[PDB]
Amino acid sequence: TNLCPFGEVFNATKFPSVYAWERKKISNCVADYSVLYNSTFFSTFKCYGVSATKLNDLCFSNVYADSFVVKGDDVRQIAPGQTGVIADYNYKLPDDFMGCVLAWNTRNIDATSTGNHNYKYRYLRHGKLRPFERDISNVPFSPDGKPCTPPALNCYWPLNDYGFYTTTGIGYQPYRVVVLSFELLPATVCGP
Amino acid sequence: EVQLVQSGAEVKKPGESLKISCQGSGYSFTSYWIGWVRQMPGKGLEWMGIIYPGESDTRYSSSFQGHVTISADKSISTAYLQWSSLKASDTAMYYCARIRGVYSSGWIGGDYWGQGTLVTVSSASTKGPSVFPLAPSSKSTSGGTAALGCLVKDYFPEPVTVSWNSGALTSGVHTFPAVLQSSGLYSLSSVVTVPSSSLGTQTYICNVNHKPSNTKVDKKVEPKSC
Amino acid sequence: DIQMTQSPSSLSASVGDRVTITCRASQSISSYLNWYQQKPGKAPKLLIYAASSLQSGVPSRFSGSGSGTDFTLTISSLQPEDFATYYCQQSYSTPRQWTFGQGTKVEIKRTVAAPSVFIFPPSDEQLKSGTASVVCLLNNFYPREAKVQWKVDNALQSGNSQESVTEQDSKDSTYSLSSTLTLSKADYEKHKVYACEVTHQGLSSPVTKSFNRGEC
Ligand SMILES: *[C@@H]1O[C@H](CO[C@@H]2O[C@@H](C)[C@@H](O)[C@@H](O)[C@@H]2O)[C@@H](O[C@@H]2O[C@H](CO)[C@@H](O[C@@H]3O[C@H](CO)[C@@H](O)[C@H](O)[C@@H]3O)[C@H](O)[C@H]2NC(C)=O)[C@H](O)[C@H]1NC(C)=O
Repeated sequence: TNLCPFGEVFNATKFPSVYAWERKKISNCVADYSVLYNSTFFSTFKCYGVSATKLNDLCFSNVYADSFVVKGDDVRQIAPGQTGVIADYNYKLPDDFMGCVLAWNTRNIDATSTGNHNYKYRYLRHGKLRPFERDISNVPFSPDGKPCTPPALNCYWPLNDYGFYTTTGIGYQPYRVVVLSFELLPATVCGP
Repeated sequence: EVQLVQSGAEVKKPGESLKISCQGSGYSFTSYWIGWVRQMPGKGLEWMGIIYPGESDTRYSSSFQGHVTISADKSISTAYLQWSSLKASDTAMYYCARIRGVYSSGWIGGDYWGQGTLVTVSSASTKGPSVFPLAPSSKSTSGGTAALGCLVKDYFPEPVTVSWNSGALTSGVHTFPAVLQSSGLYSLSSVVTVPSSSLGTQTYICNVNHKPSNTKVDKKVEPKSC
Repeated sequence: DIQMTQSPSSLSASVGDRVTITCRASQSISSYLNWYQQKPGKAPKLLIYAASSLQSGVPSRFSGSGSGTDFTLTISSLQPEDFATYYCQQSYSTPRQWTFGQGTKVEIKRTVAAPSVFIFPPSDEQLKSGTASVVCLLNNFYPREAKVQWKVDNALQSGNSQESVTEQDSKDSTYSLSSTLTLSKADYEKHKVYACEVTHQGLSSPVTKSFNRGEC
């Protein structure tokens, strides 16, 4: 009966850092994806394994929505087959992903003239993430893998800050990102 | 219900510090931006800034950070606005307001508002009013109707209230907004029109209460024989 | 910076009228436009957000339209509780640049009513204290625009009076106005004739109320 709560995801007040990305399960509801695809608003709206404008014709077992912020130049890493600090150490899509990646510029809500440094990303890690893996640890990193206690030689804090200012070019501006994963294997999320 | 409750009216001298507060209840205080709005006397609305409690994130409007600090203590669901050195120009009504949220690439306005905190900043000191009659005479009658009143002069700070005949007389009463005089003291009048025939049968008393000075005055307004 | 300009600044209307108030932004603010209502002494109330979304609890006779630089608030049928001041506010920018329009006051239209004019010499009690306040009352008039000038021994005064005006009466839709001339006792005693002269749309001729000092 009830409509899927895409508004609570896309219009949420607070989005997380990409290393601490958050997931909402969407189930047992009617999804009208034209609220997404019939709008001109997204800077990125890329689907994999599925056509955006055909979503209202399909039923899925579940839909997942993953939310986070990255700078504009990093949105390209939120795709199957990419590498880079974001895809490798923060948020990884599988090569055979079925779903859509949506992103939009949020300069006036996530940046400020004096600079917003609260959004973070992981830049050091022993090994790449598996697809949809999340790592929210904050363990001092050493290249030899041995434990270390900052401040010390060859010991590094693994998270770094984005610095979001209103005055930078768009590649450095903040973008909110929602990744919709469509699960096939009884369907609970259907178009109208 | 969502409620924002602000601290009470303030009267300060220039150069003094001041911290006013707004406590939210009925919703998740750490889940909404909350901010402050100034309304100077007779003027419109101005954002001063917003804060997201439980994150470290204060966003000031215009040049307000140079004169005011916005802060919050999530542990008691309270937002604050504070000055280190007030100016007379800080005299205004201050509102706190909850920001409804965002959508797409911009913001929503304030969906719930506090009741307002009046702040008066002046070098003046508390003073109760002098109350003088505005007695009806042949110069304040019009077609069988007489006007009479009381002049409530030279008080500080606002407000004064005036009633007539202890509240029994309300029809036809006009109590004017106070004016600030060049002395720094306020003045107002309260008037009422009544049948001129009633001047010989009904006693008229204005009841003046200036709570900031604990001054309460009854003044009988006696008809003039002229 | 984004300037918000409302039109008109003041509107006189009747219960039942369709009322339209416009708001112009100095650059595009997309849909991030809010409308508020405020009554004297009370906090603002959000009516409309996202240019056209009605806030919960607000009557559907309020509607908003527009995008980009031009926006409209419409009240399909004005009701007694709707006389108030309305503000727009853009929320497109960062909070550093959020701005309100200057307000539009919606007042009650009624027929023209001339003021009744009354004058009060200073009380002997006040004169004992060394000051003389002379009060001129203009009672129950419409519209609000009025001119009061003091004359002392037929000399037009300026600078020594202050005016106060009531809010519109909710029951007869009129205004009242006081003008107070303030002199020291010594100055008051240097002159004989004290007069206030009132001009108003409802008066074919200016009305003067006067007295001679000491005539009682
Ligand atoms: C995120 O929020 C925006 C703004 O919505 C308003 O704010 C929200 C916080 C909620 O309180 C909403 O109830 C409130 O209206 C949502 O906005 C809008 O999407 C709808 C649906 O696509 C648009 O309406 C449609 O417009 C088309 C073409 O114009 C018509 O054919 C349809 O019949 C329908 O009227 C609406 O214009 C649009 N509003 C704005 C200001 O852009 C948005 O959908 C929401 N995001 C999600 C994912 O739900």
